[PDB]
Amino acid sequence: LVVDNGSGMCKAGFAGDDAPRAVFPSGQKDSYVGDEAQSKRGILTLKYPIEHGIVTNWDDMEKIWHHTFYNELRVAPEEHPVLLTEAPLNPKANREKMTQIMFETFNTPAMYVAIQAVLSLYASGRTTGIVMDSGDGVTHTVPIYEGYALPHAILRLDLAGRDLTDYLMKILTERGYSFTTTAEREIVRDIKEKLCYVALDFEQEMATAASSSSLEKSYELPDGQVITIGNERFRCPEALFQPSFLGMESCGIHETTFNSIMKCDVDIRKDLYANTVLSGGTTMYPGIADRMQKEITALAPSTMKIKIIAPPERKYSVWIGGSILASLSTFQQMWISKQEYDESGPSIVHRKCF
Amino acid sequence: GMNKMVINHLEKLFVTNDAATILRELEVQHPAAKMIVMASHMQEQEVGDGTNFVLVFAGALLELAEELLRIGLSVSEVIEGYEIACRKAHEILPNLVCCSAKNLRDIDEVSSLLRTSIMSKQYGNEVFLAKLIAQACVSIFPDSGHFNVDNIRVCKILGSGISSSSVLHGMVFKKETEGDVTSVKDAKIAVYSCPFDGMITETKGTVLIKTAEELMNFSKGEENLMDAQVKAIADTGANVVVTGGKVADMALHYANKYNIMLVRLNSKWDLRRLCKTVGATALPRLTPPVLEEMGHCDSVYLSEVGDTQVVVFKHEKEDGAISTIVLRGSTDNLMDDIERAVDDGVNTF
Amino acid sequence: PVILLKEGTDSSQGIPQLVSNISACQVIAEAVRTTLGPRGMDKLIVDGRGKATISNDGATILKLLDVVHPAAKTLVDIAKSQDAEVGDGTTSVTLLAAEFLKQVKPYVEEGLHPQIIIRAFRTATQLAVNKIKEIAVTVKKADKVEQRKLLEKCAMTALSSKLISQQKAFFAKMVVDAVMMLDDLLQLKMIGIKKVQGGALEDSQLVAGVAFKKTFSYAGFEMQPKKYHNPKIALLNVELELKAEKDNAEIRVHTVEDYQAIVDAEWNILYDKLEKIHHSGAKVVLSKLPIGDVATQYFADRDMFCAGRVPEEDLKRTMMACGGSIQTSVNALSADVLGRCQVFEETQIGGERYNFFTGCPKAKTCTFILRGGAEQFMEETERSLHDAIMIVRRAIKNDSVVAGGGAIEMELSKYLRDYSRTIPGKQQLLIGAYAKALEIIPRQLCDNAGFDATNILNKLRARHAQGGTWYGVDINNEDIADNFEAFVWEPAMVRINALTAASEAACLIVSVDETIKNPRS
Amino acid sequence: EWNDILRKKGILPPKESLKELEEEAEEEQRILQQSVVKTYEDMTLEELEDHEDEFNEEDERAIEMYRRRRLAEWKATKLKNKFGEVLEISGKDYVQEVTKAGEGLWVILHLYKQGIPLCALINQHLSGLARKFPDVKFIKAISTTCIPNYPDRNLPTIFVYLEGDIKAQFIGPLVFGGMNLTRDELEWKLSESGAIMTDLEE
Amino acid sequence: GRPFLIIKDQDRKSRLMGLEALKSHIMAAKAVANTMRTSLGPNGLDKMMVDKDGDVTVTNDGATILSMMDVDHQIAKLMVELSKSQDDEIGDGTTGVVVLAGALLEEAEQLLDRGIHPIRIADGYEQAARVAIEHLDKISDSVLVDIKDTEPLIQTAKTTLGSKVVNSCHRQMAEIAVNAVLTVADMERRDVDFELIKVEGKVGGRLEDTKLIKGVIVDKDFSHPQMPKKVEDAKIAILTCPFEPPKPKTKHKLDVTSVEDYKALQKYEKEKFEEMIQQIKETGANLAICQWGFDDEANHLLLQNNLPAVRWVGGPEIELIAIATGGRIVPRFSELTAEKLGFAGLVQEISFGTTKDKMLVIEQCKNSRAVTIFIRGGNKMIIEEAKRSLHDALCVIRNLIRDNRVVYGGGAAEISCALAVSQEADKCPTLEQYAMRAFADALEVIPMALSENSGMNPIQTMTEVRARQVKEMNPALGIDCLHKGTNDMKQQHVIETLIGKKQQISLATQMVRMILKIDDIRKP
Amino acid sequence: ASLSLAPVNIFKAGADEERAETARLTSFIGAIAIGDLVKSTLGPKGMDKILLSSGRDASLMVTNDGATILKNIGVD
Repeated sequence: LVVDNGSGMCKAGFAGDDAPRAVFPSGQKDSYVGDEAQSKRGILTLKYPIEHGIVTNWDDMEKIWHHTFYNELRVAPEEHPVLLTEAPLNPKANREKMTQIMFETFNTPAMYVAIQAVLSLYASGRTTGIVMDSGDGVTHTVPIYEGYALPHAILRLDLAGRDLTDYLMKILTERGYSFTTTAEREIVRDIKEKLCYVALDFEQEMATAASSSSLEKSYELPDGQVITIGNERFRCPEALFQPSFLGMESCGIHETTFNSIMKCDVDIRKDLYANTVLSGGTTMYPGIADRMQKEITALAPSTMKIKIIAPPERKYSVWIGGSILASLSTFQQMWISKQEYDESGPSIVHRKCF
Repeated sequence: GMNKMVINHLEKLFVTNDAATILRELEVQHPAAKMIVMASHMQEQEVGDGTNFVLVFAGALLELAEELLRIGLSVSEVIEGYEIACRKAHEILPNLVCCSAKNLRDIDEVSSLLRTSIMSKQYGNEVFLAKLIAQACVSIFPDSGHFNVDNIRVCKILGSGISSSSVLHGMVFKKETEGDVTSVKDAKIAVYSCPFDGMITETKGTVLIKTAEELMNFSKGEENLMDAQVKAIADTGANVVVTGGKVADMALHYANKYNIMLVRLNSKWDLRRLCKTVGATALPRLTPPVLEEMGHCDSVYLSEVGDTQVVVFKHEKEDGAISTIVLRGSTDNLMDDIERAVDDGVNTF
Repeated sequence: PVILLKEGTDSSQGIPQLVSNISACQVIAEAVRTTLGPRGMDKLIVDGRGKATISNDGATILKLLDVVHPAAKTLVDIAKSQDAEVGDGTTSVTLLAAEFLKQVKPYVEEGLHPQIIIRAFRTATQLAVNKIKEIAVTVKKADKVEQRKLLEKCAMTALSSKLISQQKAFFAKMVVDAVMMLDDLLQLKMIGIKKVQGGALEDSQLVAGVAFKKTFSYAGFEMQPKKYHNPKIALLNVELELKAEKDNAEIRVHTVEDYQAIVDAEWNILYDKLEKIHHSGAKVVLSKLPIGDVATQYFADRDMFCAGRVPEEDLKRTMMACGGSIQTSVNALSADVLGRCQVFEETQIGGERYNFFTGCPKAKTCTFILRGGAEQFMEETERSLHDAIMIVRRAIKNDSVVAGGGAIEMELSKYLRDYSRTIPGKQQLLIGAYAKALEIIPRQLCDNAGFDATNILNKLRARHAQGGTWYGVDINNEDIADNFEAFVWEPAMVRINALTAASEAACLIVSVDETIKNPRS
Repeated sequence: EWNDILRKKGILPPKESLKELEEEAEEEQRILQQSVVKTYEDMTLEELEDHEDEFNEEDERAIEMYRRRRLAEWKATKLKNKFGEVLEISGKDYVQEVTKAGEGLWVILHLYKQGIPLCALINQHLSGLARKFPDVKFIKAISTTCIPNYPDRNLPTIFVYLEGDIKAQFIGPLVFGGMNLTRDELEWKLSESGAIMTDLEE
Repeated sequence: GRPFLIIKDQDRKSRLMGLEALKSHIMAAKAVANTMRTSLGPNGLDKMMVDKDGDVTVTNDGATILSMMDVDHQIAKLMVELSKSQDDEIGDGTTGVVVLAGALLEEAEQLLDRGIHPIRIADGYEQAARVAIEHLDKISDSVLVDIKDTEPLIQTAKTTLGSKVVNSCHRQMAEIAVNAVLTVADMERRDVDFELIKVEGKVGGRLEDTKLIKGVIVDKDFSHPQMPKKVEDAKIAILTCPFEPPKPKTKHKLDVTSVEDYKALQKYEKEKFEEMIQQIKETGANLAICQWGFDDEANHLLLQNNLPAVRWVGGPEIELIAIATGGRIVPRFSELTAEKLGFAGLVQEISFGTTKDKMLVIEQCKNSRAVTIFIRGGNKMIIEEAKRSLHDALCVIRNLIRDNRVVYGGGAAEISCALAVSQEADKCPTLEQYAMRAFADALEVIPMALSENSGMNPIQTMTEVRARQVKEMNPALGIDCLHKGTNDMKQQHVIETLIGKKQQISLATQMVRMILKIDDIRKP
Repeated sequence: ASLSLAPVNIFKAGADEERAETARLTSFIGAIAIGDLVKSTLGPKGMDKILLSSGRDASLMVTNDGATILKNIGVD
């Protein structure tokens, strides 16, 4: 079972597969008998119970899980160890609650799950390096050393690409034709996914887009118009970096990353200095990498060096990490199985020791 | 002995002559080597000093084993041979016990007793480290409880030669107070475990304002209630305030109004050991405690120790419950080596 | 079979390593073999972001340098230990270390054991410290003005082997008047410096009061009076701006009259704070927190100053200067909590506007206005004056001073070799090598000055064989003279720490047997 | 472990490559060992004179065929041995041998002025070469009567002609300078012209 | 021993040390100084250059040229920094000081090949700068400038505009600059902040149009374009808040629990609007000066109220309007009264005819404090050139606020200081005369490059002028700046600053003393 | 004196300079190019040209006066 409840999707294949066989959209056999038609359409009706990186409902998840691999994946999990994903951060309460339902309705032999950041780091082929988890709705910092995520080192910041688009449309009223409707929100996001790059900085980009006006790109779109002088494009990333644009004046994300690295011992930061890979969710355009590189280089001592890593595609990265860990051939040493579930319940999960 | 500079795959330069520390640094992939190194590890756990003795003994035993089994012996008979010799040693070694340490209390007594284990370490002069370690250990001599290694702390400070080092009965920390006053003697200590701001309820609490007067009196009543709480705390006669949670500035200003020392720590270990050495308590609320559950200290300072500033808790009676050692060295690795030597001495004691 | 350890190790041992250690150290020293000494030389290193840096005290450069070797890192750490302990001469301490290692090469190649070697260092250093303390310099004055005079002489010494040796008297009296104006608490946060482009060294000035950079100001500024022969200062840790109350105070009213009442009442709070400030009778309102435009408009109507979101260091220096007290709420202002000054004005100085306070009775802090022609030059000056401050703070406790010119090494070597006569065995050999390593230093100084040392070194031996003290080397005259009468004085604690840490590092380095590389996963 | 799992999934590290090169090289090294015995009976033309140490069986079909091909080869090669003395034709006829010299026959057109040990030794070497290769047309003469007032500082210049096309050039002593120059080196150069197939160390 | 990695990554590690490093320094610095030669002082040319983004900018304001270069060597960046320092100090000699530094290091490289420690050269340069500045202060003449006499200042600015294309008109700019300085100066404090002057320029027009306006210029048109366009003397008010109903800066949720609440709010909205109208109409001020814009209801009401106003006016321009009008700042109608209002001299609307820009000027009948300078010319290059030139002129006048801020320039000061340096140096022992003579030579470098730039036969020119000014001593015999004979500068009267040349000398001496010391180098 | 290239590389990549008549030649070649580009159209019997963009629908506009002509072209 390489099922992985992603940000909004669940993808079911096997560890050895190159990809999951089925998707989770939240009439193949539906004209022969119709037995699974009702079950799958009912499961389809149920919604995604995960928001902002924390579980919010529990009955529906098991409701969906039952069907999703009892009617198309055709697998008995009693004869299988289990490997799912989870929301980026939760206290032990959700973990030990999910263990109860999993065992009491499936009684599967063993289990192990990990934070999505670890899966992404494995997919990129790293066991080290902090990744900027710029997820939807909210972003987080997860410095990974050797694979395990530090419970004392996770920082959470409320920035979102939705917020960037909203702030753009908060300064698109100053552009004349504002944009607020569903179609207008969609076209703002479309233009953002077309061009909101970073060259170096706000004022110097605006000068070269207004004094010489050589950064203009005419929008010949059925849903768009030539209303950008090169300002609004670059006006999306700026609030991504400088908080006071949005009106919530606080420290920069770079500050949060720098502190989350400095609080640890300097030596291990070297390894964190090594890769320092990134992740999407709110960032898709270049100019991010070198800009944040130099921006944190201002915060980084000249005696030490820093690296920036960003793969172009990270869509099944958690799935790749899961598939790799399923074949790591040492993760079974950390399986939590019936031998401990029926012995101690959820207490060992709580780490009664230390 | 001779020090063995080793560099780990994490690029930390370990200048180690401690065979236990050496093996901790060593990365070996021979399973029998893993057997032997873990054996030495548990040995150091039980005793601590001279882990290399076990190594050399096992090596000599194994080479003799290779010799005898190359002669043509079988496994069993010679196994019982070693075992009989071992139990013979088991019984005969106690007969060789020559003397027994007495009273573990006279300072030169314990100094000479521990300088033996220290002498396996740095050779230039152990008697100085012997004096320091004896002064530290004897001061905290348990009567009916149990001596613990956590009852002794360590304070390394980069600086001049090791000769300009001493011991301190109390604790030292790398912090600077937010209090406008610095030096208090016979201060009254009110340890707090709760966050120092206005106690924030665990559920979302929302202010609901309807009329103007609600806004008008809001800040005034808030600061007055804060002043009431801080005044009630001040009424116990406290001269310092200790807390670990998030701090609020209004409290600092009020403390200035009352000339109150404020200190914020950062480690739960620190709070626990401070309560152990002063007898105070971890108060879950800001409410003033009673005289019984507080800690009393002879003098507290922010004393400068060589162009490095530290908060110091010193008891002039020098009784306390935990003592730490000030260390002055030109390099960190010298600190590490002396620290492990002191570890050997304290395990000896 | 199967290999013991992980692949990627390295194992070189024996005399090979020992020699291979010493040599490395030597390299570093010859890189900086010309800096210290009142001649003085300057380097230049550009790395990474292209930031150039210039210095003649080696600790800074070596920190800018990035090096990976146990011997090299040990040298870096002992140099930083000397730096943080007292200060200047870090060049000299690294040179002395390399001189130790170079002096004892043959013993490493010959038959000798590290035990005898290290005990020789320990005995020699013990005796050197005893000699230093026994013939230390005492003035028998115990007077404030003579204290300041000696401080000025030692400050000129600190600026010797630095870049501003011409202005040594000027900056020396400047920093002495700075420090003697301070208390005996040795706090070093309170003497911050505000650096300025343009102007020469004599144009740089020390402010008795407080000068800080006038930060960004909103519209309506400069309407306030720019001169007050007796203003009053109101330091604030409170924010003045029309904002949200606590981010959770939700309105749920249904009558628009109450709505307008709430708005007007928020304005009432604003104007209440304004009136409370106004009744204080003060004219200078500063703040670490943002100040709204309406506040400055009111102040212009009320004809008084304004400044906000200033860094905390600035307000704390101001609090220590004016003798006032920082407030947090506007509800508790008194006639003595506020700050008081004798003259306050904003001035234009070489292309910027600063806020100035002077005449305060509470003279307990100062700030430097530096006028320079080069950022490299400016930061070299700031670090040199910081060194002078450190020297002064060490010396005011006690006049543990040593004359300049490097003759001190001649007294040290004279005493060592004179002592190195009765001791038998290779102990005497090691003490003689230890003495020659010391002997090298002023030859290092003077050959950089461009003239022979051999004859003057023999003259030094002759002069010191019968009781000559600190008859050091002349610098721009290439001769010999007593630096105690030439009035270039360095602290003795410097050299005591130097030789103690040098013995430390020497015995440490002599005391290794092998090394093991690891794969660096 | 992890690296090989990477290998199944990705190719981000390379470590399983280039292990086919030495494999194929060793395969060819073992393959090329049968060429010694493949043509053992196909090279020597004295094996008939090597009776009682070369005979195991005679099939008389391919082996008499080998005699037939061998004798055809021998008659073809010995019908061409007509030379061996470098000859001195005159400049009057010169046009008739620069062009009418036979197609398919190499012509070593030597030009020289006698008197210098350079030219004398070169003439000696080519005359001795004529004793070995009587299938090569040698020409020697005085360049003055071959080319009018030819620069005497440009001798001895070796010419290699066939069908009026210059194939190889060796102009002046700038490529033959030195009494140390020898028999085999001249033969080597003329082989390098493409006329002769032999072997030499250098 | 086999070589081993001591320094981290010695593979990409490049070291230079010794005399060769000084050779590299001197060669690069001589190349730069000779690069920056042909713009000297009162008469020269202008160097044109384009930067990374493709912008054409040409001037003899040397600091800009050096700043806009993507140079490679460090010493050149140091030169750029020195140029910026001198420009922000005075604003003239932006190339004079760098050419002087180049001359000093020419002398340094000559004496270096003679085998002497650089400390000697630095000491000689420092002593020579001491002597030169001391005599330069002895020779400058005090200028008695009052509030009614301007001719010496007019000639000062006129001479200052030499080699700067703005010398086309060469006369009116001096007058308008002096008038602006007088209007805006804070006499008692001796202070003039240039943030009080809105240095503006618009392409087109002519350099004759270079004017000073004794008031403020604003670049926003009517909120009601149909409203009457111009008003004579008026009364203004400055409101820092829009015309929207007062909503607090705290998140507010106003419930509406009844339909009569809806009626109450829709009535209170207008009631507030016309209440604001009545408030502002009562005070009698003709004009309203706001910052954040407002709603069209206010526009039509003022159309029915005939009371002019503007909106979205920026911060600094708001402040300047307030400064010029003499009033105070009114945050809200509570502070609104007839007292704090500001009286207007006259206000009018222009559009520059063919252009579609709109721009309001405020010219005051009563006393003003903030003036405005406008420019008309050939292109943005012309506009920026005039802006920077006049700005440097304002810096010159601000320096000239005091007396004795002028000495005869045009190169004559260079001859005088060189003569004094030689005279003092000759009566000295050895080991110093060489460096001091080197400084002297660096001093007469300036007149040599001056004569070169003018195209005059150099060496004979300097020889004859030196003989003339040696045989009879005066500070006014410099070489021809107007190139028409009459080298007696008591006729041409090159009238330029004292502290400018003194600061150039000090900066050059300190900078060469600094560069002399960097003898060991390290690059990656 | 005029020399700014022989001693050392005082320029980064793509940075150059020209002091002597070379600079004048470059400027005048550009100016004469402008003139012939424009003098072929002046007068009441002046002539006309066509301005064509590089790609992107090939913006076509006919014009006689040289203003828009000098606006569109990339002058160097």
